[PDB]
Amino acid sequence: SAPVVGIIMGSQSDWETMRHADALLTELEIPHETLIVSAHRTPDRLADYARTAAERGLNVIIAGAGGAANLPGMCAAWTRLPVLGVPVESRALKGMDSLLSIVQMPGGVPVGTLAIGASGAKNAALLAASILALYNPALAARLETWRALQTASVPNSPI
Amino acid sequence: SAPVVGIIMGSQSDWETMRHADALLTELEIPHETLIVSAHRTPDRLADYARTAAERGLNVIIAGAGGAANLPGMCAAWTRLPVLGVPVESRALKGMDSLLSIVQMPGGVPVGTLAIGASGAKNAALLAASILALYNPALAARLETWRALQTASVPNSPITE
Amino acid sequence: SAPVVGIIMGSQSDWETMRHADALLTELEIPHETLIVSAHRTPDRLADYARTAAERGLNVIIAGAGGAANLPGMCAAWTRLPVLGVPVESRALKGMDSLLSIVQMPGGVPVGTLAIGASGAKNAALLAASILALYNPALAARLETWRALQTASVPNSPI
Amino acid sequence: SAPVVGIIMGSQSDWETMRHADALLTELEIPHETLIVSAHRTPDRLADYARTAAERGLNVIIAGAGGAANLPGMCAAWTRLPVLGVPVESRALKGMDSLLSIVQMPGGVPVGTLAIGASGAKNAALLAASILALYNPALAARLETWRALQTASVPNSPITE
Amino acid sequence: SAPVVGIIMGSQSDWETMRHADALLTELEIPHETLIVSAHRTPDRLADYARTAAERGLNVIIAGAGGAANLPGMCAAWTRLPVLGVPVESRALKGMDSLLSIVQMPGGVPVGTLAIGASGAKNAALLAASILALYNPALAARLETWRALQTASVPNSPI
Amino acid sequence: SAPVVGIIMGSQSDWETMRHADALLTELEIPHETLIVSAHRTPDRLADYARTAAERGLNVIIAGAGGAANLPGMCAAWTRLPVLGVPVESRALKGMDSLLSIVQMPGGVPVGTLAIGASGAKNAALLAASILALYNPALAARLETWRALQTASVPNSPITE
Amino acid sequence: SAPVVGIIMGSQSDWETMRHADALLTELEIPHETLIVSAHRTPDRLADYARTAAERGLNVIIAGAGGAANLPGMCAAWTRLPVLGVPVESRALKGMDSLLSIVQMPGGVPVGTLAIGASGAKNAALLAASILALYNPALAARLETWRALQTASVPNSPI
Amino acid sequence: SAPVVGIIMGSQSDWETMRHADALLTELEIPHETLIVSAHRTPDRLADYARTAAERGLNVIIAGAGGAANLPGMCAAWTRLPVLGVPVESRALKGMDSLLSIVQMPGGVPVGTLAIGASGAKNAALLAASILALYNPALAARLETWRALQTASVPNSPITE
Repeated sequence: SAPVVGIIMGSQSDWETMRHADALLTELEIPHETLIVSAHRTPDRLADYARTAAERGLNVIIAGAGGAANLPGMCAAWTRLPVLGVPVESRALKGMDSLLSIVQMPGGVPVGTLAIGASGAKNAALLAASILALYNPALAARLETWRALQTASVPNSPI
Repeated sequence: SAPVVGIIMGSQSDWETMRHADALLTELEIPHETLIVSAHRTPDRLADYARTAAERGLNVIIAGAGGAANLPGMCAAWTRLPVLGVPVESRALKGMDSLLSIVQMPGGVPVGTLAIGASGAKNAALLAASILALYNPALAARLETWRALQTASVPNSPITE
Repeated sequence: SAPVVGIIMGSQSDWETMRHADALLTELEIPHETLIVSAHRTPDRLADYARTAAERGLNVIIAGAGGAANLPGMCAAWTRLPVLGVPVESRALKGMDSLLSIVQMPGGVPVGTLAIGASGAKNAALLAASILALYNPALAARLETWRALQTASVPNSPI
Repeated sequence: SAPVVGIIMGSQSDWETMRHADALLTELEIPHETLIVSAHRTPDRLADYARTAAERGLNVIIAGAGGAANLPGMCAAWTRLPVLGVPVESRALKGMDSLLSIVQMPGGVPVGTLAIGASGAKNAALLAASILALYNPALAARLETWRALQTASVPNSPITE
Repeated sequence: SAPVVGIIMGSQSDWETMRHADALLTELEIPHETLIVSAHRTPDRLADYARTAAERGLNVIIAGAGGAANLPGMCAAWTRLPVLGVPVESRALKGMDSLLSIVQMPGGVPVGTLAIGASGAKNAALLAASILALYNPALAARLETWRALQTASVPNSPI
Repeated sequence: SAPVVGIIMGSQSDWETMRHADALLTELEIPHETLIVSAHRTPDRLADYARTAAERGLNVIIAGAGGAANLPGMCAAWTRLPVLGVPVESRALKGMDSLLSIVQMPGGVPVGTLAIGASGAKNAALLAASILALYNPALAARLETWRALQTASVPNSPITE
Repeated sequence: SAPVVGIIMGSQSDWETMRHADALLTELEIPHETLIVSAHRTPDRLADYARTAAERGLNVIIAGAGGAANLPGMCAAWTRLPVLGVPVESRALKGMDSLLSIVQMPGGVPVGTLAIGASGAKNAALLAASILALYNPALAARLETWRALQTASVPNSPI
Repeated sequence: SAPVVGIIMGSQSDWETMRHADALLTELEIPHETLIVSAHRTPDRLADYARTAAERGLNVIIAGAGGAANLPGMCAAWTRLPVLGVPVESRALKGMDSLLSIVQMPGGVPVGTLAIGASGAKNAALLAASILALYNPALAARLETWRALQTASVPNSPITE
């Protein structure tokens, strides 16, 4: 029941994208928390969140933000837990700024980066699941079923 | 000492970059294997490697690739394990083609992508360690000590010559 | 009657683009098959499709996909037949990711790449036709007529 | 030994890149011609070369070009034969201008485009071979052997020094 | 009455952009012709047009095209007259492909390139006018008036 | 001689670029401090540095950073003082990743960004000086003289060899 | 009552973006002027504006423009005052041209650059405020309140 | 021998690129002047240079600039003469910043832009010549001969070593 994955985002405007990560974790029945934590507007909230994540039982953190998307990187700076980053599509640069601001982390503090947008949000959740599956047999089976259904469901020809 | 992490790359030319992932895993005492698997030249080798990764005991796969960097993505298509991708810098486009070809995976098949080049390789190994640390207390302690040391080793001022 | 060209695409979402390749081949009366084969979601389906293409009588394969568009490249990895790639326009990066993921193939395994989007889908079909025309006199004549009509139909002044 | 493939480039500076296409065609025993045709400096030469390519027996044209890489596209405008384009790396933009100027052909006039640089030149020749192999059993066998050898020659592990 | 400026474009789809060049030349009363000439679809039409431009009395050629926009460059290849290029905004790459395909002309054959889109079409016409003004006193005066009105008309504060 | 400007950078490797900011401030007789603060390796050091900047007497902060250049932005999140950011050129992407990661701050937390590299560092210092000049007549005069000299020092023609 | 900040923009079309800078300064009660000054269409107006800015009592200039956005740079060329630049989002290149045309100022003449678009306009105003706050205690307090409210107002979870 | 073309650049560092424009004008016997005018460091010098260009007899202005390449555009704002812009390659962004900062002029103030670097400088001079050739028969003949020679000088095949 206690969250094992924390989904954080820079603002309400990132929800349209991050809701896909939330839906996926719920689909696979992975207990999680979904919050808004801004590295730029609420820096101390982020420091505390990231600093205490492990103690609180979190195993993986999924962070999404757009523009100068420093959220994933700063979260990883305070936690030893794996941090996965989702580049949110920005209005002008279509997430290219978001992507580079997240993936180009200097050696020493990693952030596993996913694709720009909804696909990336969904994949961060799936990646977090594949991580949890390493030590949770039941979930591992559900993840296998999920991947198997994805594969079997692809049509043979277009409509 | 059975490998729990698998480092794969498309060619010998990728080693200059991927060696940083290898070095870090060894530093943290993480048993691993290092191989060359070409998505384009040895597709069936990749298929077999990826399909059996889990049954062979691997927990995380770190794949490096340049240009139409397909290795990480194709590996993830066959394994349920988490796959981390390292974009190898390319001659003309400086790794931008490698980066986009790896990170832009469609929803459903993830690849945790790291920075272009050496930094990315080192971080892929660090990310892999943080994943394994979740269920390995001894490793978790070693990683904690490693992160703590990194922070304490940062100088307070530059050597202004 | 047996297909000599195979048109494959990563998903239904690529159809809006790949239908242009289908229409062109039909226009020139080139027998072909149009299927959905995902390198990421249905890897074994792709391996089998590409591996057996030649045996089945296919002469050219046209593959379209977007984002990390590895479909054309992986298809070429398993077949000796010429593979033509169509970069599908992606939501965020407008097909720049699709283009680079397809054209930047390392030496040893080629993929003839066409333009991003519908133009590219149409041109892949035309290129496949120009290839088949080398050993099919009847088709060669129809292709000549097609190119001649294209040229003669261009207006002299804008409306 | 009449040429069945024509390799053309805009200038001598392109040879460093296009020589890889030449080498591969020769390796596979594919009769071909190699010439310099400037779309911008010798437009009429290009017009004549492209118009008569088919009647001269050519089956495939491989054109290399840099910067406002117009050669492949203009050649295709005049010939019904399949034209393959090789983006030659440029000084400032590293071939991105060459790539976009070649691959972005409007619907109706195709140019099968390969990777920027040497890899693209080699692949243009390989693609040309796969095209000719469709109606040349002997060549098809040589290409099959070449691909098979490439796959078998990939090492299983890197020389970790 | 005889045209001194020729406006050519790759296709009807470029008209929405090139009409701005036409309107400007008409505004300044510069006799001109507006045609569709495709370097890819009507290469011989282009060769003849460019080759005979000077003989026909043309002083400047304004060429617009999108994508692999080779039109301006190829026109300049056949004429000694100044050729001005207008990069038409493409669907996917927003004219970045059009711009690079036009401006990056190798030394030896120039093309004066203007901005992507309508602004570029308008400026090609203005540039062509500034060229003609060097030997046409009446036009030079009208161009001076045009530039003076542009400058004087800019509001002092936004509405 | 208490510092009124603080120059911070993520690592020693940034010094080659940031030294230009230091040199200019000294040239204009602007008391300042120069330190290394890593946003990613020493997050708490940055938090403390930024929070107390104003109470310590600092008026302007100049932060340099490369790659996922987070330093300028994170510093601004904690201080009410104006923060100027210098994008440090990166190996692969030539500072484009540094630039976008710094300039694209969301509304609400500003970072006055300068050009990539040495020019940006020099200009960050010049911008800082123009800010301080607003309430320091002596400095305003020195800056005026500096700008005037720059303009008067431009040659009228190139040394055409 | 006399303006201490001058907001200038290349044209009326930049107002949709620059109005955000105007609103912010008004919110913090910072006396300012909002004008249209084009570096390309009204160069002498710009020279005079920038040249006399300091004499007129202005402390900071916020300049916004799109495309070949040389406005901030040229304004800084004539004034010793700090100039902040706002890259306006352009139609084709989404402000990438605007951004590079402003931020890449050679050493010797600075322009503090903000993000592309509305965010950048808002931040230029906030940056200008943080500058004025250094010598205006009352404003400094209002700026502290503004930043504090921004931070406290961020929701804890998405709706 | 009064100048009819004016070549201006922002600094001595631009000369390496702009010298190609100078050389070509001289080759074609086109009287011209070559000066350094900084848009950012000597704004009033530029204002005066541009305003009086026409009255001084100049017919075409060729301006080179790098980075926030403002020179060509600002010059055009003050002169009714046609202005040609040469993007000078920049260190980090390889002239892309120079290119966009010059070519993207808003409707109403044109700048005929050439390629990034040396090729652009040479072509700016060639374009200037083609403009002057419209009302100078002698020059028109020299340009015709120059173009004809260029075409005739292109080799038919590469030196395949």
